[PDB]
Amino acid sequence: ARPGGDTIFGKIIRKEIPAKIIFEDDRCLAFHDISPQAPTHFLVIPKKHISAISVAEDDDESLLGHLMIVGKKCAADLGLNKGYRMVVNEGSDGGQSVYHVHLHVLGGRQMHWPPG
Amino acid sequence: ARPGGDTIFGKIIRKEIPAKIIFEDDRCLAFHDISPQAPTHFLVIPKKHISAISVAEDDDESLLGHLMIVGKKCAADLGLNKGYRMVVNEGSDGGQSVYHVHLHVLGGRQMHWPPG
Ligand SMILES: C[As](C)(=O)[O-]
Repeated sequence: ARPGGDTIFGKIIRKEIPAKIIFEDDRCLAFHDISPQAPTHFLVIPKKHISAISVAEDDDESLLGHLMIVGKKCAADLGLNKGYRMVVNEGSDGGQSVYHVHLHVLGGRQMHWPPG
Repeated sequence: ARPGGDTIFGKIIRKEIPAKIIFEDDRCLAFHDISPQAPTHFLVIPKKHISAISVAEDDDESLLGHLMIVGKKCAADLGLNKGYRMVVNEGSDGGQSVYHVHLHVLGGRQMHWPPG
């Protein structure tokens, strides 16, 4: 139980591997996605290991909302004036991919509907 | 100003328009979207009128987390045990359809990448 958990996200948090870090505070970390689906695609993750949104606790409320505030602030810092889409994925149907909560922020192009 | 605001979502919050309500507390409402893009497709909106995520105050961090906590409990009470996708749309490039903050929860099918 190392601080930041046992996923590849734990390695980014403990600075064991480099990443394109846009923002860091004592609660979270935001960085550019390796496989960008939009001219701007970044991730906001908590430093606390929550394996899935499905198992977040009621008192993680503040932390989850902070991810969104940091997502919206980083979107403004990067010049996303025409808008953006935020995404949280759970499980197989969601395409969660990694067992650590993350918020996607995408913009720089028109996003379409449905959202996949 | 009136309780819940001057959008279509205000009318829902004051029970002027019908919605099938999944969940209600003093801070938010969850109900089925009437243009569903998945076998399950519901919204969680704050009872407080924030026009868009891009104009959310740091005073709104707790409420934003609350939307995602109620989002994941509703998904579980509706039986989305294979997963789901949570979306917030900001502005023109994000396809924001209503100027009142809303969380989409979609499930009951495989969601694809990219998410629009
Ligand atoms: C009917 As809608 C709020 O999913 O654009």
